[PDB]
Amino acid sequence: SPCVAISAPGCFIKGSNLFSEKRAGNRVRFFTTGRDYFSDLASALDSASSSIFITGWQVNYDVLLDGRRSLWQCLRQALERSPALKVYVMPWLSPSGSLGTYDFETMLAVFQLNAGLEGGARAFCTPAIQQSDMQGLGVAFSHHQKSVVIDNRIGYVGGIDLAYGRRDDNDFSLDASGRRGNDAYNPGLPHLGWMAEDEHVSSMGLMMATLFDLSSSIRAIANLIADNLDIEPELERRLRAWLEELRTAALNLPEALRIKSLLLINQWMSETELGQVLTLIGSLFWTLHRLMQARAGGHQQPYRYLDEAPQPLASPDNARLAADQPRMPWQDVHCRIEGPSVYDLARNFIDRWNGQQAYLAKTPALQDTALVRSALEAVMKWLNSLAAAAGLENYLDEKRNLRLELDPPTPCWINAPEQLPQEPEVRRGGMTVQVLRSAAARMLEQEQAGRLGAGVNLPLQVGVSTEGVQSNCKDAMLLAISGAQQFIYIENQFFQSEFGKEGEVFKDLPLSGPMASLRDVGSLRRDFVVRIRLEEALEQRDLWLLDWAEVEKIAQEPGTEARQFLKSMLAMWGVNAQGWLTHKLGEAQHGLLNEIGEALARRIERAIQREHPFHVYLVLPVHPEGALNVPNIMHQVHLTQQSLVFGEQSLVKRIQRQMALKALEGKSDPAQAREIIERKDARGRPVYEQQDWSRYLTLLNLRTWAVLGGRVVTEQIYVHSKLLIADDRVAILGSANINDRSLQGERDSELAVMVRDSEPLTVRLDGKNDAIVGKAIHQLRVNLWKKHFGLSQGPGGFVKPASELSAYLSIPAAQEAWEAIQTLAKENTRAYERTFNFIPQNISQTQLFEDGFPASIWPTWAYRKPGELRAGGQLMEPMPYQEIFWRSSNLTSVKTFPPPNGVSGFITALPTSWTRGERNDSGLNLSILA
Repeated sequence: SPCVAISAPGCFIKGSNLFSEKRAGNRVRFFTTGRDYFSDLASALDSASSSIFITGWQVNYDVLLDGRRSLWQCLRQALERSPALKVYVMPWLSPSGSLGTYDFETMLAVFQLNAGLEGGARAFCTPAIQQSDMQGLGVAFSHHQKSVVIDNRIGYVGGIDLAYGRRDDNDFSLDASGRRGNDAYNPGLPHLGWMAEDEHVSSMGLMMATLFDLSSSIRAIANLIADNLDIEPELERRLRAWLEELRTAALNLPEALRIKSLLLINQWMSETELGQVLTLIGSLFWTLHRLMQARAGGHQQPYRYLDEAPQPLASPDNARLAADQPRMPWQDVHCRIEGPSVYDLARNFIDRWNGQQAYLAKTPALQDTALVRSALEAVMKWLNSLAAAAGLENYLDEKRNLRLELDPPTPCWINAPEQLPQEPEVRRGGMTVQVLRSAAARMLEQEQAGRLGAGVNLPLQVGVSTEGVQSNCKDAMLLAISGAQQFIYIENQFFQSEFGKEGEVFKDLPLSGPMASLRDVGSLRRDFVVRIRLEEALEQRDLWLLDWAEVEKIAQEPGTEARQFLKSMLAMWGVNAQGWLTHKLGEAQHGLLNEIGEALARRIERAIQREHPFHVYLVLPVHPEGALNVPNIMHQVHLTQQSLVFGEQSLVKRIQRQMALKALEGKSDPAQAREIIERKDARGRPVYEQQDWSRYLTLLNLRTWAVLGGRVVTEQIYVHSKLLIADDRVAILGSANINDRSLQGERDSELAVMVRDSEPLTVRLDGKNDAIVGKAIHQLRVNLWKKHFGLSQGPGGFVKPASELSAYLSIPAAQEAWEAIQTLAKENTRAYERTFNFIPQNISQTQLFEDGFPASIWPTWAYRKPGELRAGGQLMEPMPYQEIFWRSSNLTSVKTFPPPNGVSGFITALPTSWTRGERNDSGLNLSILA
């Protein structure tokens, strides 16, 4: 019975900003591997006969779905099979190609789906502009939903984008050598191998096959700005004199020349509309979009390297992981839904699509159209010059006499009855599903305008809202947390949640040693810094104010220190400058806003008060995907550790204070009790820190290791899931991270489902007392635990199965279960740390403080002076984000590592002391990181 019935109060969310109401009668299939979701999707695309809707934060056309065909090939085969079928692809329109989503390339690939299709175009791609309420900071926000709907009858939703690196299985293999192109995925490592140019498609190759029917960089960028220059009259004159100076420069440019080049180039890419399009590679973009869509659609056949000879997309520099370099394994959860709630998934896609169409199709003012037209001629001047240089001049000549292409961005509505879903009849039984959104007030307004423009008003349930911010994902998590009776299991990419005041940062250390090395001018060599007047140029936020005469003399100064200084100085400038920009774009919040951490602690506090058992499992990534020496990554780690342990009102401290206060219950009245528990102990720590919070909370990371190319290697298993289970009775699955960006509702858009199974299963969650739970929810958690314990892998692993834990799979609320899980995780971590000093961990192994010195954000870092921590420091041994970790240099040789001994399962302990004392503040606007 517990929450089984559809009238049961407190089981699904209600209130004033619902995207949907719960519906019974669904069939849900859960995917616990990306391989299984992609394989299931390929099969469903092979059945599609009417419509295919795809939206995602990242959509990569060349990703293999079924081991043989790309997403693109599966879409093309469906269009050829079903003459009435239409395809719509809505990837997030990222503001920079540097985010690695490749939406621009996928867009061109989608255009090619129409090449040679009998009849008109039936494949459409509209990349989706963020519709947040964050005003000037909107550029930092995204559409983060991951959803696919086929024939308005099969709906997919969860955390898995159709993207590089997402496909993976129960082996979490580190070998990347069989992955194709960018699907060999590890953003934290330098990529020291080569993608052969004749086996990979370049973006330019793809553009060239879009425009025509084919069936150092400083001097390079300079000669490009030259041809399109003949712009604010001041920048023109600097660019006038700049070009003349290059024409007489030496093969090796003077340093002052080489830096004012990158200042002038950076001004061009950011200020003029032409360079603004290349950084995306304005309504210039949409006019280009229409032109390219129309050209590709007239071609006789799709580009050969999409279909006849499918090759992966290359990376921008054709670098890839070398044979000895590990991929980063991908942990994620997704599902497939059939039944009434597919209607709500279809409604999300259709209303979003039509809202984007209404937005982009608005007519500009004549003076704006005149600027877009002018920039388009140049953009088409640039693209046509590359084509000439690529030996495609004959294709250029054949188009000389055609009509000037400038058709207006026109709305492509989804409004034919065949593409629209039918309002479902009420059902009973099966799975009850409620579709949840995070969506900004601005988003809902554009959706209303798309309903008006397309003439589409899909019937809504009563009490569904079409106005105001939707924060359904946060509200459903809060409901599940407060309603939980025995335990909660959470997998999430993030734990960033309101934690009170920042805590534990060492006095006399305004910035951590590592962060100061990236941000703080006082960490550079002072004699070079004072000579070029760097400090003062930073104070006035203008790099032109350096003493360029001293810049060139240091540039010639022989040895190591002088060549290095200018490099680090310029990198520091960029970090500082990004900090200044993000604070100018919009107001910064103070601290984190979402209350997930408080709500988990509040539920544990109730257990403490009642003297009842309760437990929360949190499974999180070791650290955000990417390299640990990137400031925004370092800052997210900082906020994670504050949210979990170091903040004054962190999850662990909220729990410990409540345990301490209960120990004093009756003995003392309040107010005084709150002061007695703060009294500092022998080592200077508040006495409530003696409370064993591990009775209530287990924190886990995932890790594996292998011998790759004759070398011992390790990598985090990236927990990308966004999954919450309570009591094996409800699952919340979707795209919403535990951070402000996902949960507040007015920032990134998100999509999720709350699922309950009406099919009962009798279990003993705590090992003793019978409980009726949801059969498929229970099975989902059991499958995830089998996977993380190493019980689902095939033969030939380096990590053994943790078969000692199979006894606990069905009793997650038993104290014996979490105690066994904690013990094995701690033992795995000890085995890893015996050989790897560079992984996140509690105690520094290189600094050589009763337990020792806490390990730094860069674990091989040591501070020069324990007394004056602001004296700086250095990496004592390489970090994996460095090339010398992987490849010998003239003075260093590649260090090796003994294999870990005794690791069973992939679970490891989250290091609750990692970075204690360090303020890893990137200087970026906290609202962008929150």
